[PDB]
Amino acid sequence: MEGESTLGVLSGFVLGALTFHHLNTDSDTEGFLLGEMKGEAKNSITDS
Amino acid sequence: AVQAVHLESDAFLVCLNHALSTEKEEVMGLCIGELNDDIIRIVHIHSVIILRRSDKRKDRVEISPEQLSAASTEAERLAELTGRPMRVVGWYHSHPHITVWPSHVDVRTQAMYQMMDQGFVGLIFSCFIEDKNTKTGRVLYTCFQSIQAQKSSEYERIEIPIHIVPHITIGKVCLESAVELPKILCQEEQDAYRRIHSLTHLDSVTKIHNGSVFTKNLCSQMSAVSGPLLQWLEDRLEQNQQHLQELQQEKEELMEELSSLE
Ligand SMILES: [Zn+2]
Repeated sequence: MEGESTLGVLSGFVLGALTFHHLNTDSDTEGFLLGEMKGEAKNSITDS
Repeated sequence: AVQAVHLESDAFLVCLNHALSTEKEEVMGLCIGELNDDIIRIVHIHSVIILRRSDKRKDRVEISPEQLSAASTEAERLAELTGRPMRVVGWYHSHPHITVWPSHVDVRTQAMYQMMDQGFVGLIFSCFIEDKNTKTGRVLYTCFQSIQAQKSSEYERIEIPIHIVPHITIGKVCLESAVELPKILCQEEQDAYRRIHSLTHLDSVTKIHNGSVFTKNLCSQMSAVSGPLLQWLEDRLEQNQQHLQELQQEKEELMEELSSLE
């Protein structure tokens, strides 16, 4: 198997908050991202 | 190999009403009847069983040997109830917005079924064909079998003459088959919902959304299928009452004509 993808997901508001924190900082800025990572299985069918 | 096919209009109606049920996917079913010799080998199709397709997708139409077991059980039941020698003799599917002819995959599947018995025949219904240039509607049907090519594998199609036998009135078997379509649609939606609930650890608002989707789907099913079908059956009952009155009048007229004449 080992058929693995690694999609990333966000919400509009979190990107807005990062953008806001940045626009207030007159320099580079940085921080940490907290969330959860979950694997989903799709048993694709090919012809028959 | 089969040389002709007679289809009872009684069952052609079930097939046609199944084909016009949906345009978004292709639908399928099996045909029960008998083999006969007269004047030539002929297949008389009396009734059909509607089937639910799980894999769906375009052009991928197959029937599981599980469905064959269920169909053969129903065939034995109908053979004992009706005293007819009924075996599963054919299959049919729909080609909506698609030419009535079989695809190479349809023909390969027909050949895979002929491997069971070379006496097996296939049907295809081409439904709503749209053409604003002619501004006319069209609906077709055809029957076919398959033959091994001169070259390796690559099976080829062959045409079978098919006629519709005028079955002046409705058999109860066809009503009992037609009322199975709403049941199968409802069961399909219910199985989708049950498989959705398997991951119990899921958001509550999401479960409300999925419940709303299930309700909307069954509302559509009742608005588009069960409702019109029930309206059709009521209209048919009214038509039959009027026709009974007219035929009673005609019977009395002919009785008088033969009593007074000679
Ligand atoms: Zn097909």
